[PDB]
Amino acid sequence: KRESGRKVQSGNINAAKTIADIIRTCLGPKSMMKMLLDPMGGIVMTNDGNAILREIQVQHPAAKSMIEISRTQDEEVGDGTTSVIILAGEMLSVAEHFLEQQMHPTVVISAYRKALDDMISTL
Amino acid sequence: YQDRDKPAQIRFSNISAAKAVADAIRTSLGPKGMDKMIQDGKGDVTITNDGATILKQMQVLHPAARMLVELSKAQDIEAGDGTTSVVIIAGSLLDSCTKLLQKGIHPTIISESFQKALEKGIEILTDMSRPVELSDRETLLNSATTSLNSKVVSQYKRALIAGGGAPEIELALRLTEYSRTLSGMESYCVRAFADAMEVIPSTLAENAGLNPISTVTELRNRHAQGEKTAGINVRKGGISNILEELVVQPLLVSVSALTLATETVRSILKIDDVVNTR
Amino acid sequence: LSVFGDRSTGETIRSQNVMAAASIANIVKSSLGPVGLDKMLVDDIGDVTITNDGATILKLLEVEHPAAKVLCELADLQDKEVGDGTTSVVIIAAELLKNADELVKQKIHPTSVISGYRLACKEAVRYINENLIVN
Amino acid sequence: KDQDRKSRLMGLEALKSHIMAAKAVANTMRTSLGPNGLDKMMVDKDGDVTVTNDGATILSMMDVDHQIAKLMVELSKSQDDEIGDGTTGVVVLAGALLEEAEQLLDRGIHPIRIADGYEQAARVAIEHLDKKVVYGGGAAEISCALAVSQEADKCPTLEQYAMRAFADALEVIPMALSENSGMNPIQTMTEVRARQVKEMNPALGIDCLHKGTNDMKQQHVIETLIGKKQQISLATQMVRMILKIDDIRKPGES
Amino acid sequence: NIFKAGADEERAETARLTSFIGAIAIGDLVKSTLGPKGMDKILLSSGRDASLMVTNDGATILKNIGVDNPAAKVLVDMSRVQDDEVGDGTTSVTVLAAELLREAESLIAKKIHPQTIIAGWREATKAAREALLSSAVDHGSDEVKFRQDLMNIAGTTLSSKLLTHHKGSGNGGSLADSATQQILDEAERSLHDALCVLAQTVKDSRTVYGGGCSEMLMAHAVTQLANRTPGKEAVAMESYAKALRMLPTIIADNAGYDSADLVAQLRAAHSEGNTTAGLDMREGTIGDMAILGITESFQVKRQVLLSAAEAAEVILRVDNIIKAAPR
Amino acid sequence: NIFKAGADEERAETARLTSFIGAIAIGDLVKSTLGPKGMDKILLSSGRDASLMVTNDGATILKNIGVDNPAAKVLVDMSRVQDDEVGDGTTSVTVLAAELLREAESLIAKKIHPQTIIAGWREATKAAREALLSSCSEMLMAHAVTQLANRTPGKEAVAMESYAKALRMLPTIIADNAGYDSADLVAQLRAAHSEGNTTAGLDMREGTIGDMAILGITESFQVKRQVLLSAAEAAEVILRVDNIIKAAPR
Ligand SMILES: Nc1ncnc2c1ncn2[C@@H]1O[C@H](COP(=O)(O)OP(=O)(O)O)[C@@H](O)[C@H]1O
Repeated sequence: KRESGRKVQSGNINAAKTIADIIRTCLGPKSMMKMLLDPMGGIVMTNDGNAILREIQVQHPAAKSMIEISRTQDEEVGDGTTSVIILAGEMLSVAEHFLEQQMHPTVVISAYRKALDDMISTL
Repeated sequence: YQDRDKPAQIRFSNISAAKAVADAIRTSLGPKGMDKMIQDGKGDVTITNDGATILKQMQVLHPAARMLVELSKAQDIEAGDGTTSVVIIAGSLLDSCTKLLQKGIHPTIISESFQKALEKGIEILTDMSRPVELSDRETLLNSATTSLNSKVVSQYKRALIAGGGAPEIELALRLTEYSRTLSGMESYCVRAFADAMEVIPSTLAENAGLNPISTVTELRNRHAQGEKTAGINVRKGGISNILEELVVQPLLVSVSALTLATETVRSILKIDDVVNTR
Repeated sequence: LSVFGDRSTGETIRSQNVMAAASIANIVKSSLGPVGLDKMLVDDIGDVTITNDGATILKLLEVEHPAAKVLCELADLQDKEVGDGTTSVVIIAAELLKNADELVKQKIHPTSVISGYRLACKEAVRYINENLIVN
Repeated sequence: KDQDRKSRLMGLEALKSHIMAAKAVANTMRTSLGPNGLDKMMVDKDGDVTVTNDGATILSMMDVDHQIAKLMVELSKSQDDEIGDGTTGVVVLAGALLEEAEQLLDRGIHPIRIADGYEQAARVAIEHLDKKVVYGGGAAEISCALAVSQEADKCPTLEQYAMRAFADALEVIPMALSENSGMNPIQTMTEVRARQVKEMNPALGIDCLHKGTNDMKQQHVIETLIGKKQQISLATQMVRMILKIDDIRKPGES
Repeated sequence: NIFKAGADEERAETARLTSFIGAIAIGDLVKSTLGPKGMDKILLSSGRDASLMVTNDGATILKNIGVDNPAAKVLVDMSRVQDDEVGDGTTSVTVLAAELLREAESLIAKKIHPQTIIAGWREATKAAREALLSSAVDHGSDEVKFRQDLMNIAGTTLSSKLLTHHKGSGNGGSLADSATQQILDEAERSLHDALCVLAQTVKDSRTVYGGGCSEMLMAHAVTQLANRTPGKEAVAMESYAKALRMLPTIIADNAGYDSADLVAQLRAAHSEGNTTAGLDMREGTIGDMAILGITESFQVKRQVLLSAAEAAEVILRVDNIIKAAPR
Repeated sequence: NIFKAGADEERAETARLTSFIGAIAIGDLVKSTLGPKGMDKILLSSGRDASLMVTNDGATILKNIGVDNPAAKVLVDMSRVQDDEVGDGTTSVTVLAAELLREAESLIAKKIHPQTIIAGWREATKAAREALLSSCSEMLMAHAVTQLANRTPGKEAVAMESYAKALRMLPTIIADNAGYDSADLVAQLRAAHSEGNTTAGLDMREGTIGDMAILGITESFQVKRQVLLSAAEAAEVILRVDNIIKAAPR
């Protein structure tokens, strides 16, 4: 029906983290392949991060946002899309400071937005 | 006793269904009556406290309970006021009958006894009323204006009586004295008729935040010492002299209520059983 | 009693309407103020309208409950009359019900509670008007 | 220690449960009231068999394990040394006052307030009585009920409902003699009361032995004034002692 | 494969129960309506709500209720004949017949044959009929007295009706001014019922005292006849008297009075002269029916006695109901 | 915890059933033995197979059989008094008292008080004794009681009939045990005694009605008087009881 409280943020993290764990090994020239069981018993052995998530069914809306943001990347840039989801999943995978330390997301978001201005300058 | 045949189960079946309709409509009595939520089958929901509108939107299926619904319509046609007070009075008389029937009293003796209380009851209310002149358009203006202030719009039997359940206390007080002079089963049957009237002011006191018992218990002493002027004043939140507050109602409302309610109780008491035809 | 529907009475009906209004408030409680957190709105089709504005949430919030719909009708009164403060209204009204419901458990009639809240709003508007600053 | 399986019940559910036990002891003895009372077949632990209607002997053999009922028996142990005759009248009246009190608990009266109401009415009754001495056969109970009913109107407080209940409870003794005699109790109750007002002011009793008529003064059936004074006093004192108990705690065996 | 697929047969053990249980049920259905203090009854057809109504007429209750039992249909048809033909006694016939079968079921339990029961009831009905004939009082002269009797008989027929509050061949406003058609329809029915017995009273000026006087007088003659009779006929005739005594017992029970006291007092009254005592529903005691002004026609009580005995006689003669496969 | 550890108390209707069934059970136990054609009965003790025996004496049946309920002990103890004091009519006392209680149980179901029934039985016992002095005997006493039922107040009339009806069951049981049609013989005696013929009775030898004066059958007056009184007195005790108080076994 609906979700409320700390279950939401920890749930959105596991959804975004799970989508990134699929395509963790789809990075680089020695990328690994993936086996997609079709409903008719068929298989597609693609190794493209965009094609894998396009064919996978997702129930969490957080996963739909991660996938829909990746499609917007492909229209602008046909490369580096797999790096977006992996970094977004790793940045969210640090749930120690998020919930176990009882920090508010505004404290975390202020740090993530401060680092982004520093990451841009360093590059 | 054996009590093989049990036609009394239909009396308790009709009394419970009749008392159920009164217990629901009880809280909506008076200006401070607690509202009620009605939900139509389509999905719409509404809020109201008018007892007449609630009974129509109840979809009553029991025969005995339908008699209280048709009873309330009779009060609207005759008097047009006191629609909710009638159903509350009938529910308490039938609830009081449940105590008398367990004692081994017949419904016919209870029915004939209640008529004697009704006959003496109309004399009690008529004696303590305030006659007025009908040609005097001054009394009719302030009478409807003050009464219309209790209605929704506050800005825009030649007799009168006080409100706040004071007629029910003088009725209940003197009927208990009248029962002491009676003989036979009519004593307990008329006393039970008197105690049933106390449900109205105790309901008004409950809605006004007061204690239901101490309010009617205090007023029964003020009526023994004073007159019917003593009644519950919800505008101020306590007992006050209702004659000074100008909160009155005509005599036909209280008389037609006891008249039509008692006839329904006598009619429901005379039901021995119901037969399903085809 | 036999009827073509269903009925339910008692103090639990007040509690059911209290917990309902309290639920609607929690949907727009964390999104209060300029630092309010965004919230998803999963429509029937599948679209997801993400926003933190309390007024925009209540317009799209669909909870099939009568008590919640009273606060939705209440939102339109505040939006048209002023156009702001709808979020604080639903939150203030929810706490008054959660506190009043506790008084009802202490044998305090709702009529006495309704009378107290009316006088408190009158005096509150007086203390507010006495402590303003003109433009 | 032994908190497991401990008795735990309070509020109206406990008082009504206590009142339920006292009524069983009263209803058991309400039929054995008077000369037309129904006997009670007592079987001893040794296997003996005895039959009698003595109120004192019924309570001594009645080994009720309920604690509230034991207090009803301890009350009667003292009555045998003061009154002697109306041992059933005390228990029957106490059960009547508790039965009428149950109607007041639903109205929202406190047990201690009912206790104060009965103590006030018990003084009105005691004041009115002096006005195998007083006239028995239920004449005193009916006369006291009329005085308590009139004086109840002069009680502007929640004890007014309790004073009225004391009048109706007083009528159970005469109403019980009429039932045990094979007559309509209520019709015989009200007819005697109306005769105490309409026919003549002096008190008149019930003709339980099916003699000529009422007015037990002619039948020479008269009870002691100290008897009736202690009868309704011990009955009220037992009702107050039971109304002022709302917790029976007993540790269970684990 | 004796009786299957709709076709049924009740053996002597069960048909003896089904025959009485069907007839006794119709009696206990409308016995409460007996007397001026009769109890009302609701009638509500299944599947429709507009058929609601309330009444205390024993005839109207039997006309509308459907009956599947054949034993009950005989007792109901025999009652409708009394309503259409005589106009009074529809309830007493149904109650008197059912009370006879109720006692008969206790007799057959004692291994008393139904034919042995019928022999006693035929002799009792003759002695019972002879009692009314001797106690009946005609009025050839004194038209004032005969006119007064018609007024008393009219009140008895109109008792327990809607109107209870207010010279030859017998071929708007409140009720006192003689509101809708339902009031006038029932006004015509009960009034026509009075004209039926009143017209019968002109053709037969004999009258008998009601209120349990006639029923108790006939029951006394049967008990006297039980002294001079063979063995098994005595026990059967004793039940015929008890069935007649149960009529005032029901009139007193419906009114709330102690029926065991009033009815047993009437026995001691009629047993030692005093062939006028009856039930005084006004005060709730025993009084002379002549002084109180209560009386009923002789032909009405005659047909009530005979139609009730003839109805119960048909049920006892039945011992096995046969039901073929319904279409 | 109102009653535990062996002690118990029976309610009104519970003690009512326990009081009448316990007494009525002892009645039907010896009903078959009443009369010269009394049916035999076997008595077999526990743990002693050799104690098997057969008899038809009601006194021998009650002396050896045990009694658990207290109401039954009251009826069995009074039967032993008849066996020791009088020596005859023991079965008549037990059968007559149970028939009185069997009818009293029916009257209590009709909303009739036990004390009102005792008022009728006391009046009925007077008219029955007066009938014996003027004077088979079971029907003469029942005839006087039936006539007394027409000269009594309301509720007492019904109780007198049950007293007469109980006396009429004695020749019914005597005829049933002999195999004859008890309904014809007893109803013929009723029709006889109601109009003269105060000497008729049963003829178990020929199986019909005959004149006891001619046939030479008679019983002592003191025996029948005690059977009437011991039965009504014994039934009065059981009918007067409404609650049974069982104590703890020792
Ligand atoms: N030859 C290589 N050696 C090391 N890293 C590489 C090489 N080729 C690609 N990568 C890394 O793989 C990442 C993904 O590259 P690419 O496949 O072009 O984008 P995407 O995975 O989004 O399609 C880049 O960030 C790049 O750093």
